Amino acid sequence: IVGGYTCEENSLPYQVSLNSGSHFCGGSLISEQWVVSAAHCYKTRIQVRLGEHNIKVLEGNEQFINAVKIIRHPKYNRDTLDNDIMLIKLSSPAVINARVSTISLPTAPPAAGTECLISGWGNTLSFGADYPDELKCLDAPVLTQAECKASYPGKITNSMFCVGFLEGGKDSCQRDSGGPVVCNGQLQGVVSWGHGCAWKNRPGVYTKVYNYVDWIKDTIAANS
Ligand SMILES: [Ca+2]
Repeated sequence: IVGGYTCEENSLPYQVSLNSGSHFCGGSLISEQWVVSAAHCYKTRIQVRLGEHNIKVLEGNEQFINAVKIIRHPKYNRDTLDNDIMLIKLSSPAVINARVSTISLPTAPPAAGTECLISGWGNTLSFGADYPDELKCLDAPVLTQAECKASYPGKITNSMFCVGFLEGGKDSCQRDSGGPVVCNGQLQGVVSWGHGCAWKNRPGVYTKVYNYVDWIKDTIAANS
């Protein structure tokens, strides 16, 4: 997250860290045993870390659980990042408490102008790299599809939407990938991609979770 602020400890119970030796992507807990993330965050072996704030220090509220099954969307396109969404089943159900809980699925697509909360342990700089130990937060509005397409001519598909500021300065970034975009208490998006980070006229592009509600429900029911 570039230009954001440090979130209050455990204030985003649904935020998870995907770890493969080190943190590499974010995710969202939507059920005791299921996490939503980005398909480009796929890896053969993944440990899901819940209840985290400072990813380098043991705080006492963490829950480390290995993934038993990783399901990328059938139509995921590695080249265009179309349908960039993935489901992760935990080997065991997470213990739900005050610092670890789930986020709801959207009941309608994101509306332009809506303020959302994006979070992660991703890069905090537009140039160079500075990965934070503590979870970062950013409040940003959903942009119109018009503005989104204008920023990325011929690269925006039906599964994508933009959130951020055209003036730049505030945006998600590398390793925030797979993380949540929550608006009005619902998971509206998944951090997917963008050109640079917080650059002018290059807002973040996110996967529209609403388009996959049925797929998520069916896939989970068939693998639980
Ligand atoms: Ca920790």
